[PDB]
Amino acid sequence: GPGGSMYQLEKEPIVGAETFYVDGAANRETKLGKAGYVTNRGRQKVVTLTDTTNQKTELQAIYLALQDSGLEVNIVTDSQYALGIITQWIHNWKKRGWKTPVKNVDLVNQIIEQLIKKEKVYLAWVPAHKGIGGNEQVDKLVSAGIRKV
Ligand SMILES: O=C(Sc1nnc(/C=C/c2ccccc2)o1)c1ccc([N+](=O)[O-])s1
Ligand SMILES: [Mn+2]
Ligand SMILES: [Mn+2]
Ligand SMILES: [Zn+2]
Ligand SMILES: [Zn+2]
Ligand SMILES: [Zn+2]
Repeated sequence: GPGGSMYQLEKEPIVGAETFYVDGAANRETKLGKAGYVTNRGRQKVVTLTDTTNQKTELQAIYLALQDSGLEVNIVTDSQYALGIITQWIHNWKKRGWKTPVKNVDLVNQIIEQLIKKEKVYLAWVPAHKGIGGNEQVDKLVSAGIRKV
């Protein structure tokens, strides 16, 4: 939010703003993964990761979307975990009686650091699904060589 402040996440998509369909995939046997995005302005990025989990790769993809976007961004994720953990970090901003998540604290903090630098962010969850659209596109990119699609 404007100034280095809480500001809640947006209730609906930011009209006009670029949309990042994010995704991560990891294989538990090897802890290898990929995180990345595709956008409706034709951008795309995929990064490979090691020592990672499916939850970490989903957060990493959101981090990449925030690093690579302007002041207003729509992010569509299929990780309800990623949505929930970020959302309550914001909803419970500061406040004693809030207590820190035990896992992925480092990388959620990095996401919070990015989020604070934005004007407006909309984060939405969709179920993973089949088709030709954005979530399916990025799903294929990060799943290649990580898990059977
Ligand atoms: O990454 C995954 S499996 C993975 N990794 N973290 C999670 C889930 C976190 C979570 C939290 C609450 C409810 C459900 C899930 O699930 C994808 C499967 C299909 C994908 N796809 O079409 O993109 S992504
Ligand atoms: Mn996913
Ligand atoms: Mn996927
Ligand atoms: Zn390693
Ligand atoms: Zn603006
Ligand atoms: Zn940092």
